[PDB]
Amino acid sequence: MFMINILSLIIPILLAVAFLTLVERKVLGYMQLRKGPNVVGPYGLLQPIADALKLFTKEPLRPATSSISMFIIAPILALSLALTMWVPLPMPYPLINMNLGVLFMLAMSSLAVYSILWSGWASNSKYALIGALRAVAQTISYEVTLAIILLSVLLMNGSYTLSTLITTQEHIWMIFTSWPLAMMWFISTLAETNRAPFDLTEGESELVSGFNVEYAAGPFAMFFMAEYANIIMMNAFTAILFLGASHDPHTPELYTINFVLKTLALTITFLWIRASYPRFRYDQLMHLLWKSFLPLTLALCMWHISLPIMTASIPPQS
Amino acid sequence: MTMYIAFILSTIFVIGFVGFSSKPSPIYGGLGLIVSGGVGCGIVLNFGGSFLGLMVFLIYLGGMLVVFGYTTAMATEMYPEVWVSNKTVFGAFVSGLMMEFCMVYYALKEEEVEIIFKFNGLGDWVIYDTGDSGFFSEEAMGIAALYSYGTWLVIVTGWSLLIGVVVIMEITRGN
Amino acid sequence: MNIMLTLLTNVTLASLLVLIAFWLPQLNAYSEKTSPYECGFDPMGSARLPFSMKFFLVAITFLLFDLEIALLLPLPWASQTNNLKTMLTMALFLLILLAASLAYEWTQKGLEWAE
Amino acid sequence: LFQAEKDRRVLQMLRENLEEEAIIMKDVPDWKVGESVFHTTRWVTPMMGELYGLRTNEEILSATYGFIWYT
Amino acid sequence: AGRIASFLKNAWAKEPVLVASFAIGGLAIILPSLSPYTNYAIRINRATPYNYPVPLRDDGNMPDVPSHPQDPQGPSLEWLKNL
Amino acid sequence: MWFEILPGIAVMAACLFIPGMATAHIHKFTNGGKEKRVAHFSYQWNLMERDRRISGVNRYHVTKGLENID
Amino acid sequence: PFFDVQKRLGLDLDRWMTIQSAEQPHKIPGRCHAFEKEWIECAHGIGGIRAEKECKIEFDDFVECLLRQKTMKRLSAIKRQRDKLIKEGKYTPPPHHLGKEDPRP
Amino acid sequence: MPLVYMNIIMAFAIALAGLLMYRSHLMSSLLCLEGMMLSLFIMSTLIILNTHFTLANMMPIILLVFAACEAALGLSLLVMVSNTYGTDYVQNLNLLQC
Amino acid sequence: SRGEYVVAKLDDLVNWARRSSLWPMTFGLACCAVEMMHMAAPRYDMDRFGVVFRASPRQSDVMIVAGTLTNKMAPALRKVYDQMPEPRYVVSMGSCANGGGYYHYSYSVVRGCDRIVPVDIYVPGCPPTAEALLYGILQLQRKIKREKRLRIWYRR
Ligand SMILES: CCCCCCCCCCCCCCCCC[C@@H](O)O[C@H](CO[C@H](O)CCCCCCCCCCCCCCC)COP(=O)(O)OCC[N+](C)(C)C
Ligand SMILES: CCCCCCCCCCCCCCCCC[C@@H](O)O[C@H](CO[C@H](O)CCCCCCCCCCCCCCC)COP(=O)(O)OCC[N+](C)(C)C
Ligand SMILES: CCCCCCCCCCCCCCCCC[C@@H](O)O[C@H](CO[C@H](O)CCCCCCCCCCCCCCC)COP(=O)(O)OCC[N+](C)(C)C
Ligand SMILES: CCCCCCCC/C=C\CCCCCCCC(=O)O[C@H](COC(=O)CCCCCCC/C=C/CCCCCCCC)COP(=O)(O)OCCN
Ligand SMILES: CCCCCCCC/C=C\CCCCCCCC(=O)O[C@H](COC(=O)CCCCCCC/C=C/CCCCCCCC)COP(=O)(O)OCCN
Ligand code: SF4
Repeated sequence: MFMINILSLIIPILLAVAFLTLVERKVLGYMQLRKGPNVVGPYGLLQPIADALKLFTKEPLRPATSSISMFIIAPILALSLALTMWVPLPMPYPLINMNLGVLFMLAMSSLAVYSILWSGWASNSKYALIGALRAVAQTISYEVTLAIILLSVLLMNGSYTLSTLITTQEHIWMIFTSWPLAMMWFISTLAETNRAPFDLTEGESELVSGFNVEYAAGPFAMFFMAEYANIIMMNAFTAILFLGASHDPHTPELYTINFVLKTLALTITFLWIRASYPRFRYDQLMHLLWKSFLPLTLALCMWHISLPIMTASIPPQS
Repeated sequence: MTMYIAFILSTIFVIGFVGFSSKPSPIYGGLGLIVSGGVGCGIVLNFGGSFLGLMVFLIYLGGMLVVFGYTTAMATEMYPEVWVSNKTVFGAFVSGLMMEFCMVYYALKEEEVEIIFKFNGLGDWVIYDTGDSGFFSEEAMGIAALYSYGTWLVIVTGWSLLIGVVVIMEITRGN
Repeated sequence: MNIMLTLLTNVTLASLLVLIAFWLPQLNAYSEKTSPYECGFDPMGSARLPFSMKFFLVAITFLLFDLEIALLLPLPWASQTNNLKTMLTMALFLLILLAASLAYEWTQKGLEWAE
Repeated sequence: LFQAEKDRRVLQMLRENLEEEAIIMKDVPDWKVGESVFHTTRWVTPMMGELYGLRTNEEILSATYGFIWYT
Repeated sequence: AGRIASFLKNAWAKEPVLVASFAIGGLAIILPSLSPYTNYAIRINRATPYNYPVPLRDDGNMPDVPSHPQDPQGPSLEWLKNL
Repeated sequence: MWFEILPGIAVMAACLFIPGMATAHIHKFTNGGKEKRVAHFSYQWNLMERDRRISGVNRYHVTKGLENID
Repeated sequence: PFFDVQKRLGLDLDRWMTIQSAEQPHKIPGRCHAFEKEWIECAHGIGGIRAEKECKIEFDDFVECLLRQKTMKRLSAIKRQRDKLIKEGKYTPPPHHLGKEDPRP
Repeated sequence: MPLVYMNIIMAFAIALAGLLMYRSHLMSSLLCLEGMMLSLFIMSTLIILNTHFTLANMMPIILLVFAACEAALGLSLLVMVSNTYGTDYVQNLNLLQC
Repeated sequence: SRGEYVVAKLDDLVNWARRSSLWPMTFGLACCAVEMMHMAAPRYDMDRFGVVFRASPRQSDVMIVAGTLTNKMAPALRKVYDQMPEPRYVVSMGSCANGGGYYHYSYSVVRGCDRIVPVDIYVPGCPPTAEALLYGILQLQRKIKREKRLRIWYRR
């Protein structure tokens, strides 16, 4: 019966990823004065299925100079971690209830960078190596700031339990208390998901395809699925963190609908951002994260430590 | 003997240690250390140390990433070595595995003393506490006591970290 | 136990996808097809040659800054102590020292990449 | 109330272990039944190998990892 | 008096992020020492009963110790419900 | 159309609905129809184990009321 | 060598963390609080040479609490005798040791 | 001692043997150093959790901090040596004799 | 027969999937690449047919040879064609790629890309209009619709 819950979490996520791609293409098209997929199925609704079927019936290539074990392992790790990050999210009840769910997401997101690193290095090609090193630089840029932002926001929650965030935001959204932290968190989530304007690891215009340039067919499909699942997961995490839906214990699907709508809004905002800005330079991304975000984040961490004591507003939990 | 979960995790811990101690290319050494870190996090979680295990896994993942970046720059070695690409590395790996297996066999069926004490097995579940009380986490309370009890520790740790920044910037200056 | 089952399920699903990807289609692998890609022309050197890191000092600093967040993470639990003044003083001291280290690295050109 | 019930439960489990020990080791050369391992005579909290030693693996697994593995 | 104003103007024109960070950090340092609610926060933390309150053996001359939880003696949390 | 993007968004919303409601319904089904008990601390675990012991069917969610006091 | 500035100034830089019977947060006790307390009160003020001989009983009890070697030996012997008695079949363990018990609250 | 304790101690011994037996790369030895630190962390955490020494729960975290200072130190040296030789091989460190 | 019906249905499904998701390599040589861009432009919007450019040859299905192929460049075209995983298709667009075109009698020009790679569709014009290239792509889709690999395997 827990296996059924696992499947009911895994299969819909993959379906949403598949259709996210269609949504992504259509939104970009209409923002570019065109239509996007509207032939393969009514309103392009069968286009993701055709893409999935085409990719998995195409020949997978194993490069001659590549390291076989890491080359095959990296996409498996990417997709498995992308699926695993969903289990502690309360919608409004988590599949897995952790005392420290936030730390769990932090650690697993930190371990998801190795799929790009091992993939790029094991491809044994120059563009893949450049993509992997760009991933190293990206993580060095965003990690500390993201962690300190998370700590500063959760100081008003009282714990690292994700469900408690629903109780914290029963009357007001946390974005009205920490909007300066919310903006930096949103930018850091763009940087963490390798999304425009921070898509340096792929860098199509600069690096052809980046870390996955040598991947074809099914493994490439899994890398794409992992990336889009990460998009949806991170936006759901942001919606839980800063826009708390009201929960009725006898009426939980109201919370589920509200949370899904907020997550879709944030994902559509991601797609909107991709269509509006030029790409950063990765040294410029590091300088942005270390010279602007880091000092403000440190100051706001001090402020959000002092404020609950200042006003006698410390949250309940130990 | 019950589900052998802790013993299996500890054995994988030792195997990862043997993997990165055989000293293949530092890419594979970093992979072995990452596996060991995750498995050690699991071991610590199985004893109630959620924060410590997650904390050490998060710290190690970040550390390994820097090591991978540094390996691609300064330890590249045009034909990087895997555990089966060289007789020395394979020999060290096999020796580590065999020594681990021999020690486990000697300590499992019988009760032999290797260096300090002996073991009969019995599973690690035996030495638990039976304590039934608390609306908090003892581990979390002990770690949070650092800011009230451990003022001296905070002072020395902060001074050491600041000095470490100064020290690395002095060492890498050159001239 | 449930988390272990979830991890096993995810890894099994990914591995099964890899197996179908590699065993369902028709493979025609020849030496020209599997050669490394460098935009149509052969690579000059190896991809296993050293690749300079221009952000090496920032990379080293990242280790100490990463341990600082590990130091700072028990603050939600630390805010429940009776000696609130001491805990606040130590938390602010830790953050001030982190900010001072960042300022020192910034002023001495430690954040500029090597050319 | 919880403390009273816990005390009775622990004492009953220890007593059942003692009664089974009296039967199992009837013909062991010089085994003194119910012998402590501590020189002191004060109460010592049991080790969970003393409470669930003679029981099935299911209840041992529960008493050891039920709270940790519960999610 | 006049140098600091020009320096602040130049900093606000050139590095507003640093000015904001320093202002917020300075406020975080100073304000807790001037607030009457810090004592209230300490008292609230002290009012949380994490462990069982072990009763005292009545020796006969402790007037301030209650004999029942509802007796008027002992600490009062009336200041908290009105806060 | 711009409203032609809506069918795909609707399919994504329908897919994202399923995990939360599936979890809620499975929790109700496997916990006596009254929400899954949360045990973050050992006191709650002790309460759950006591509930399982006094239930007589080895199920914590089977609740015994004031009908067990003769 | 050791310059006892903490004793001279009454500063207590690190002595709060030396023993497990010393003022834990929320009065949480160590697993072996009583044994360590007894050993410390036995060995206080008489010096290490005298304490190593005259407080050996308390220290042995404390070590038994810390590592439980004798307890594991006793349990192993009990289970070995039980296995021997059951393999040739004259024990028949009671139903409450097999899972057929009636639990109490 | 249970089997987990001697497994952690064996991991420490293996990592020490790996450090003491250099092959060519200094980075490999630094990885062995980090592995020794990790085994120490796991061992100390297991001992502290088993005995419910509450305050000592802050000890392993501190142990992590000075681990990083050792790694960041070592990496720094690995840079300088590299800048002298274009290689992190330990055979190049032979200007000084005994 | 049941097996023949099953292989025919699977054949139709695979053909539909392949023709409905055609990913050309981001690859242009000369003037014809401008009309290829105009085909990708909003007026024609090839993306609505499921036709998306991708830079990497490993993630591509179609090579549109759009422009003159010179002797100096022919090995690179052959190489990026060889690195395409199968099934792969080639469209020859314009006079220069089809047969040399204006530069047929040149010392440095390959007289048609079909001397280097096999070609599926030839799109005439100098340049072909974006509408003509779209017609060629839909003709390639129809040709993919006609192919029967599973039936041929079954009748073996
Ligand atoms: C969505 C995720 C979940 C999916 C759930 C299902 C999981 C499916 C498993 C994934 C693999 C899918 C592969 C589908 C095609 C099968 C490929 C292979 O198994 O068939 C042949 C296996 O046959 C071998 O040649 C040897 C056969 C016999 C020798 C060993 C097998 C012994 C088993 C005993 C059989 C006797 C009768 C048994 C009756 C039960 C190998 O042929 P090969 O050309 O290489 O590979 C290319 C396949 N092509 C042709 C379709 C492109
Ligand atoms: C005599 C020497 C003076 C000159 C030499 C300087 C060299 C030493 C460096 C600094 C000395 C300060 C260390 C003193 C030990 C602190 C512990 C003690 O003083 O009490 C603490 C008082 O600490 C307070 O926070 C104030 C002191 C903190 C000072 C801020 C940091 C300044 C250090 C800067 C020097 C270090 C190197 C340079 C770094 C920039 C906490 O007391 P309290 O919490 O009530 O009770 C705890 C017991 N409970 C838990 C059972 C209730
Ligand atoms: C439980 C699921 C397991 C497998 C999962 C895989 C997903 C299932 C497969 C999805 C099926 C959808 C494909 C059907 C789309 C056909 C659309 C139709 O329009 O195509 C027509 C022809 O359709 C095809 O000939 C047949 C399509 C399908 C044939 C058999 C499908 C059998 C699928 C059953 C599942 C098998 C999976 C086996 C593994 C378990 C002609 O269109 P076309 O000319 O192009 O477009 C011209 C554009 N115009 C009109 C504007 C000018
Ligand atoms: C009483 C005291 C209480 C506390 C006081 C708090 C007051 C705070 C006042 C200031 C808060 C501002 C917070 C903003 C933090 C970053 C701003 C910043 O300065 O960054 C910019 C740059 O930041 C960016 O612009 C990022 C670029 C990437 C843009 C990506 C998309 C744009 C964002 C879309 C909307 C985001 C919505 C976020 C909320 C979503 C819901 C969570 C610096 O870059 P430069 O211009 O180059 O200057 C430095 C060199 N001279
Ligand atoms: C009192 C509390 C302080 C502690 C809390 C602070 C919290 C965190 C903030 C500090 C983090 C570290 C900051 C690092 C310091 C930067 C030093 C530096 O080098 O800055 C220069 C710039 O020079 C400066 O330092 C900026 C101006 C001076 C600093 C900012 C203003 C100082 C404080 C102003 C606020 C004080 C209170 C507000 C007044 C309110 C009005 C009455 C960088 O310029 P470049 O990188 O070379 O530019 C290259 C491209 N052209
Ligand atoms: S065929 Fe005409 S338009 Fe096309 S590349 Fe050649 S000269 Fe240019």
